Amino acid sequence: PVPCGWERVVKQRLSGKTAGKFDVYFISPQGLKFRSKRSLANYLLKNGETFLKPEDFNFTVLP
DNA sequence: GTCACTACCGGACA
DNA sequence: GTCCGGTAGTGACT
Repeated sequence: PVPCGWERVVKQRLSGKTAGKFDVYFISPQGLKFRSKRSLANYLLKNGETFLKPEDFNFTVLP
């Protein structure tokens, strides 16, 4: 599927020599756009890790 | 070498 | 944000 919080966009070319071809790109949770597997792989090298802390979870109900 | 194809990314657009 | 084209790379080959 699509990794959590990420978005996948699919498009099809409609004119010119490349009509009918498809373009795919991804949007990260922070809104960074990747048009290629190469630029995304490069980004993932150092940025693919995600961490969690207790403070990220709310166990309380307000008034 | 040519052909067919896939992938990346430049850059036009006002 | 919208959109296509030019180039590089790969691999099979009458």
